[PDB]
Amino acid sequence: DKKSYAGLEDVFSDNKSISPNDKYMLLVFGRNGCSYCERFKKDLKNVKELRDYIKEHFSAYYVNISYSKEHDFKVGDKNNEKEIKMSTEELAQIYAVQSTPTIVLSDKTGKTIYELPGYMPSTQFLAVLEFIGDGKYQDTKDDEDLTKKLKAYIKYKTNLSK
Repeated sequence: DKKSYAGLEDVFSDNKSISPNDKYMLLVFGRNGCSYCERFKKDLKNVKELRDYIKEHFSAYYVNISYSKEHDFKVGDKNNEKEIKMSTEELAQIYAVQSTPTIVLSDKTGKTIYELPGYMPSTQFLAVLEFIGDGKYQDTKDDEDLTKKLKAYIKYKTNLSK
C-alpha cells in the first residue's frame, strides 16, 4: 500500500509504473515488520541533504514485498524502451531480492549500476548516492575498480562528516 511509505510521497513515485524517466533510478524493496526498512525511511524523512539529493537525481520507488501488485516496468534507451507488466514477486526475482531492505541503483536506461542488500547509515548512503548521481561511477574500469573507488569515496565523505 501507499501506507508503506506514508509521508515520503515527495520522494517515491507510484510503483504501478516503474521507469527511470530520464533520471537515475532508485528501487527500494521493503516489507512489513522490517526494522531496518523503518530506519531507512526515518533517514529519508529526517536527513534533509539525503532527501533533497534523492529528489534531485532519482526516480525512486518503494516496493513492499509483503503484498503483490502489478507493476508496469519500463527500461531501455530512448530508441528502444521495453515495457513489461509484472508482479511484485517477478520484479523482486529479476533483482534477486533476498533480504530487506534491498536498494538498487540504476542508470537512466535502467541498467543496474549498484545494489545494497541491506541498510546503510545516512552519511555512507548519501555517499553511495552521490557516487552514482554525480556520474563518478562512469570513470571506472570494472566491477572491482568501481567497488574500490566507491569504498574510497565513502571513507572520504565519512571523514568529511566528522
